[PDB]
Amino acid sequence: DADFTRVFTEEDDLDLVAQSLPLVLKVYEALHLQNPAHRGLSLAVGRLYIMYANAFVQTPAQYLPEDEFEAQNEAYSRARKLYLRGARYALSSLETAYPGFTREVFSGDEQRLHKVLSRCTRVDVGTLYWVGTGYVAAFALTPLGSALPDTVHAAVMMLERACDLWPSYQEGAVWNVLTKFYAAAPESFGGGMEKAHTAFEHLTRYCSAHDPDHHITYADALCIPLNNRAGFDEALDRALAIDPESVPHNKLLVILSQKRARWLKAHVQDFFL
Amino acid sequence: DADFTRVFTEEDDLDLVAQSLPLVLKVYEALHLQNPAHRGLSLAVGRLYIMYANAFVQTPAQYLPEDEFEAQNEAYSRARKLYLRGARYALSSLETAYPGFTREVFSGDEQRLHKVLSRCTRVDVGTLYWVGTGYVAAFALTPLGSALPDTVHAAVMMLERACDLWPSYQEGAVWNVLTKFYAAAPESFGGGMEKAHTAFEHLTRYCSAHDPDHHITYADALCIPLNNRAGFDEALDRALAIDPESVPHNKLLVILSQKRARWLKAHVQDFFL
Amino acid sequence: DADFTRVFTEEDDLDLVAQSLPLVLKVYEALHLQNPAHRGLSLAVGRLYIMYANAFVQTPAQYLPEDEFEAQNEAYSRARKLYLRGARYALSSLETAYPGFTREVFSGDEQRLHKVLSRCTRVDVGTLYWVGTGYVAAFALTPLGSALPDTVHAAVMMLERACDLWPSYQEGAVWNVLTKFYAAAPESFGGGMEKAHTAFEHLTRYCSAHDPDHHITYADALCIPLNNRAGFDEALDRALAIDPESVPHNKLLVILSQKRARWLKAHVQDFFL
Amino acid sequence: KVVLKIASIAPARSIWETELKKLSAEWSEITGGLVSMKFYDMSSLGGEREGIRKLKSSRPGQAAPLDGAVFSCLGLSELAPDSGIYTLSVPFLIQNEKDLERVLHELREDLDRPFRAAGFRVITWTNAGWLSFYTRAPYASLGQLKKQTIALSSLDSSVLGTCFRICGFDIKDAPNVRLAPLLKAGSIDGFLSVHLFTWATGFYRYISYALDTKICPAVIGMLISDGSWARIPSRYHDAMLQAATRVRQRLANNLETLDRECSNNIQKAGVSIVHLTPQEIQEWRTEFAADVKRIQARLPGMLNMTLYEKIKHLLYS
Amino acid sequence: VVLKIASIAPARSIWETELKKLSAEWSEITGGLVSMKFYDMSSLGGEREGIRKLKSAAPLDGAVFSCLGLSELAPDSGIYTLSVPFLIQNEKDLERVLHELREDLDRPFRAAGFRVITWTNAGWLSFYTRAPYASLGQLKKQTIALSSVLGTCFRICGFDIKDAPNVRLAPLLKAGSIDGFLSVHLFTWATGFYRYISYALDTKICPAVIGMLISDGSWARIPSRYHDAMLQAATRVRQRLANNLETLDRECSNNIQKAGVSIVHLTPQEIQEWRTEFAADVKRIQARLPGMLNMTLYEKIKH
Repeated sequence: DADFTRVFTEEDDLDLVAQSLPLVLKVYEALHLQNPAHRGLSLAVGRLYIMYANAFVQTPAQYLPEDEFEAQNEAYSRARKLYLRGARYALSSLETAYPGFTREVFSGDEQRLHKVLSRCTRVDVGTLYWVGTGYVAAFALTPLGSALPDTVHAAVMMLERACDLWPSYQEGAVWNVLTKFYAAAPESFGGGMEKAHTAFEHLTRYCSAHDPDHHITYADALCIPLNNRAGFDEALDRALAIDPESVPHNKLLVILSQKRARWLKAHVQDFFL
Repeated sequence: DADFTRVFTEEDDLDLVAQSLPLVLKVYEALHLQNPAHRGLSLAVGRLYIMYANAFVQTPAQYLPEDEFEAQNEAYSRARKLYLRGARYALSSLETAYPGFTREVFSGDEQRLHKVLSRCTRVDVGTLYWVGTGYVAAFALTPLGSALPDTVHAAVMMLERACDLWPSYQEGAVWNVLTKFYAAAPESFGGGMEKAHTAFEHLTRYCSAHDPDHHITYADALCIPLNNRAGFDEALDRALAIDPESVPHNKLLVILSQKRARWLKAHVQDFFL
Repeated sequence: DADFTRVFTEEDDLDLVAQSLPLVLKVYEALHLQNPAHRGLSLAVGRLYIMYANAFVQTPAQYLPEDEFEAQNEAYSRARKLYLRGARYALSSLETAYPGFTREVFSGDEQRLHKVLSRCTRVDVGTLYWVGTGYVAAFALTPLGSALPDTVHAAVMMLERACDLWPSYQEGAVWNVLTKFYAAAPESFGGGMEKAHTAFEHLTRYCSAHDPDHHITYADALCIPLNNRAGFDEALDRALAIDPESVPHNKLLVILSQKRARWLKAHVQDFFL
Repeated sequence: KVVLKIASIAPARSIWETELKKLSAEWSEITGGLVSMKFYDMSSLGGEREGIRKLKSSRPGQAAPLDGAVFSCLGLSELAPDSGIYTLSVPFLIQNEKDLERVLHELREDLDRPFRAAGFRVITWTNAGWLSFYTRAPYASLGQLKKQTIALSSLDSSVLGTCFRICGFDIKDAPNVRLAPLLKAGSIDGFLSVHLFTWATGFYRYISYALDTKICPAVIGMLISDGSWARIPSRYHDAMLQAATRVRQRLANNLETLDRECSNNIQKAGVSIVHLTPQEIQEWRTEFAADVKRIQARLPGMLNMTLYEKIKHLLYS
Repeated sequence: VVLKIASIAPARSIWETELKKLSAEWSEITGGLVSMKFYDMSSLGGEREGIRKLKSAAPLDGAVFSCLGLSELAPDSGIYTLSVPFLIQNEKDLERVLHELREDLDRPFRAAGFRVITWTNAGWLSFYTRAPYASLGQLKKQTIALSSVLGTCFRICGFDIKDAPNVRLAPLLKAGSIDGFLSVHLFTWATGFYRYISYALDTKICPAVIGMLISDGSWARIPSRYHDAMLQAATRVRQRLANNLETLDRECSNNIQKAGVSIVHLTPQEIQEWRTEFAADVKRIQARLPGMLNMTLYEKIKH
């Protein structure tokens, strides 16, 4: 890894990536099952799955016509499954480092949950982000029940925990996932808008001005449910204003977000009165 | 290496597999051409082609609308070619071990042929199944004129021969291939229904109850030509009744078979009056 | 290096190739960025992109219905970008060998230009063909006016220069690219028909009778703009007359060209009156 | 969506199958998706006889389980016994593919008539193959051949085996299976077949000589119930009926190309190929023409003299 | 119904892109009925030769002609009236003319048995020169190369116009045999001739008009209904084309800027002052030639 993923993050041709990744997922996955105790591999393959599920499965399904919705439901079910697989691969990195961990956190006993999480150091922050984000993404592809799956609450605790150890991690990547969650979940669920705007301010602290993500996250997660059409447009505009050729890294993630912003701009009618 | 096909056999996501295999075939094939005398590689790459031809070429083409049949004929011609390439790659393992073998077997002399096959031990059974199955699959896709009489009979002999050495091999995998053949080929060809039911009982001896294949093979190969709609339905039902999650191993082959069973159930109309 | 690329050039199954290449490009590309000063790698990955752009991007887009032409314009933009990436990867092999080279040859001062080109030996001919062909291909897909006449000039000079050093190179591969260019560009651009027929005679000197390319190049580049329907048909016929099973290598390139010839035959309508 | 279930005697990977399938596709595209043909294996229905049964009902006004079929002369005659279709299998009457092509074309109405009156439309006619004799020894004359013991596969279900035995041939009833045993046992001198069978099965090994001089066609045989045809609208009829006529034609060509390559492979394999002299061809016809009577007493009808002479008047004039 | 149409549209041009988009937009209006296959006019051997091919079951049913082909088809217009210098200099101004005067333009061609699907612009004439000019007569004094026949009446206004192929241009310049040439910004940038001249004229003089007609007989093959629908699709085209040609002319005149050429802009005074120098030659361009200059269409455009 390291030098190898570079030829993906820096790529602006999406189909090259879409067609080449599946065998890379398959290869990392294989290596993992061979050396299960190797934590880096564990996280790598988990993160890969989570990332692929988002860009090459869930995302494409969002651009689907509304009458084809059966296909789109299949897609979402597919992405859900993949997010989960990723989360577990990453979770194994934790379980390798802190045996019993999976048992404790997912028990959903508030005393056991928070107890095993205290065991975590900045080393593990990377793993926490991905396990959390994996489960959180899957949750979003699930219908809405009474109360909250214990896994997702555990997930959100893992994220808040990485936040304690390392608020600046990945330019506030964790804050962005939380903002999106808090905004969506009811306060019965542990979310709410006050909680979400708060998490977003923190994003702004550590995030890059050359990153389109927070702008989108703002329009999508906050502006829409608050029926603010102005900020929505303005934010999406700020995102589409970034030259992908001027950005040091993740040219790919930029192209992808800008694709999504354009679609949002065009579908502005569906989110507002 | 064999820890490596694990990430394929156990996968339930078909597209991941379909997209990642071609480069694997390409890689094995390359390795082979580099060390042709390495028998394991020989068989490996041959089996891979035969398996891919079936799952990702011939099978998809069966689900094609009947008006599109030009596309379907191209597919079948494609699959035929691939079954053959596979069979040869596997056959080279035999030719490496017993020089002259290719020459003798296709000589089409009942004696010379009874001699070379007698040289074979349980070691070679694996190779015999795949060479036999490869050719037999190709025959099914071959136009009556172009079928080549000594050839076919060689393949079938190789399979009956693995049966002598190792009747239990792969839970009676060889019996399954023979059942399908015997049922299809006229007795002029060496087939026939008595011969086929016989080969099937043997399948039952060594096969798993958690394997959907034999049930399908039963409805498909036997029930249809005997115009037994009852057993057809009942057998396809027994197959679709297996939880893929309850035999992690072979999960892929199970998903694929269940897909095919559902299609068969839906097309029952086209198979009976 | 080339024991591997054999399993591609000799393949007649196009989908196997189309599906397995992208990860190979990705791998070579990665290796390159790791050892940038390794000239072989530089060229390899450059050639690979240029080849993929042609066969798997630009070509399929030509078979697209005329009402879908948005999709087709996207394709061409995509191929353009890829031809350029390839050209630069190859150009880095030259810049590694002759530092300053990129600066000079692209300075568009005739003296500094051919000066730097004069420093080249037969070793570099391979690199010159690919850099030249890369840019020339891109030019064909560039919107009128967005080209940069210095640059097109440079590419064509590099090709004419490989011609000086090694007229026979790759069975006159360079002549074929030039024929196509000369035929298309106006004499203001450095093309023209006299210039093109000349380059083609030279092709005939070194080219194979078993290669479908020159026949096609003849119909496509020359026959069409001269409104010669006869030669067009006759040449395409000579191409489709070659048995791909009888050729030494590039069975793949043969299958591809024959595909294109058939399409050309069927679209003859759109090319003549 | 109108779907036509049609029973077929077309062998598996065979080119008659390819061609039926191409017709179902050609028809579907003519009707814009309206009509398709699903084919059902006649062996699976338990024979042409059994298949005819599945065309009836059960009740009148109620739909048969089957809207059509591809029958050989066997099924054809069970369907309309006043037909006189077995008339084309009269030895040396029609020997040529163009000659038979001439007949299926110009005499169409006269052929279709018996079947239209049984409530069928004949979508098209075609050929199963040309009879040949595969033998262990040669024959310098016809009576010499009638003297050879020669096995038929269908036989008792096929009337042409019973009338062969009426011409003076020694015809023994054997399954396709006991053939190889019977030959080596010396219980048979050879058998009746088509070049395709004899090559494809590999029975060529077991006989020294094969007859390349065309004797007479095995005709088939595609009809759709009058009632099911009425389900397709009006318009499309002409269009799709010509599509099937086109078929007969590619079939005629390819069957020829195929019979030719088969008769080639058997050549290379060490079998020697016998070719009747233009003389003998005349000389034989007159030996069969003399064999009329004892047929009309055992198999009355079965030959339509009108139809005989329409056919004679054409080919030889 | 397939419409073979001859085209002077340069390869990757954007006039090509737009014709192709119209063929697609037409196809979708007619549900697959109508498509346009385009044939390269250079391949037919020129507009003249292409006119020949609308005749015979005629093989070509249509074409995109420049003023040259247009006038050979109907020597009534006069089509050259729009190229009167300074008569129309503005893109909106020419957009105003192709719109409001449509019938008056279409008339000569309807009577030759054609329908004009649409009009548009090939580009705006500019003068690319090695030295500047403080006045018109100063420019007429410069030796300036061309090659269509819009150049025979330039030589009648007092310009020294030398006939040269696109090819002998670069040699001729460095040889001092020419002071500069007539062209459009697109050509001068795209070909890289900008190198060889010091100054370029950005003040619009007059449009090169084209030019798309379909034979009256082939148009009758499309059914009644679709007509309105698809004739508006082409009108839409003229418009995107007007916009993009402008955007394009602008970027070209930019690249040539950056490249070291200096860009000349006529003061509003001079624009008036020049028109009156041509108007004095204009009454002289009717004397020397009838036809190409029409005079009613002409006085109408003034209005």
